[PDB]
Amino acid sequence: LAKRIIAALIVKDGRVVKGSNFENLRDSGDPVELGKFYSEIGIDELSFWDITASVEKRKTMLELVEKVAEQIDIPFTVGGGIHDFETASELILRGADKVEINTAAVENPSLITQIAQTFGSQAVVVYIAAKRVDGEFMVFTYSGKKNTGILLRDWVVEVEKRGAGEIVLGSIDRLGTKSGYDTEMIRFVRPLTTLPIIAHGGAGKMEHFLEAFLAGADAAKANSVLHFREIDVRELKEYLKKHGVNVRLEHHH
Repeated sequence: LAKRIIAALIVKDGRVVKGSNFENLRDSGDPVELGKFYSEIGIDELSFWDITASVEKRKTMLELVEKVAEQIDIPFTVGGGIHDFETASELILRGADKVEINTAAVENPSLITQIAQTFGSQAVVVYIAAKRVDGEFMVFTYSGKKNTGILLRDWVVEVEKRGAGEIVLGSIDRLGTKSGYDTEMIRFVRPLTTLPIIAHGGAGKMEHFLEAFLAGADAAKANSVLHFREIDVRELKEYLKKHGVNVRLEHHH
């Protein structure tokens, strides 16, 4: 239960969408070189979310995990339109440690069980995008476009029951705002599940990570605050360790 800092990269056609400000890199838009650099400066895990056009997407995501696996040694997750078991299977076999699923899991919760029955619960990360509606936390699918009418409280319990290994708790209310993590939502979800909770949405400064870990998150997912170097990963882990947060600062056949 060392808290984990996870760098999330949005990719498309093998490119980091909107790149990064790491001028030391030969290609600041290369997801492989950027992920490698993050792994060398103390990021605990990587997460790739692909938005490639559907006709090149399958081959594009497979090339990605193959190139990432050969270069990095820390765990990484791949996600973005993973709709069924066979797609998840080929991605894990080709190099990914874990797959991240949202819409397809909501529409068919047995998909969680199906992947976990071959690859283990530890390979199945369920992203839950939630938002306050009429005083209740609701589950949203299709990139935030559809209110499922399903309560966050009910979906969290079902997700663990179906055999998921971890939950990314994404607050639509906070996505892109730099205003902080939705600690009220994290605190709401924490007593409902024994699974690791990965906070996503709202990161803006180092103090937001402290607040998220106080609220009960086991990991924090960060995107542009890292790529645009508004927060430094090394400074962040120094800060969290300084204030009591257990973070890490240091082959089968």
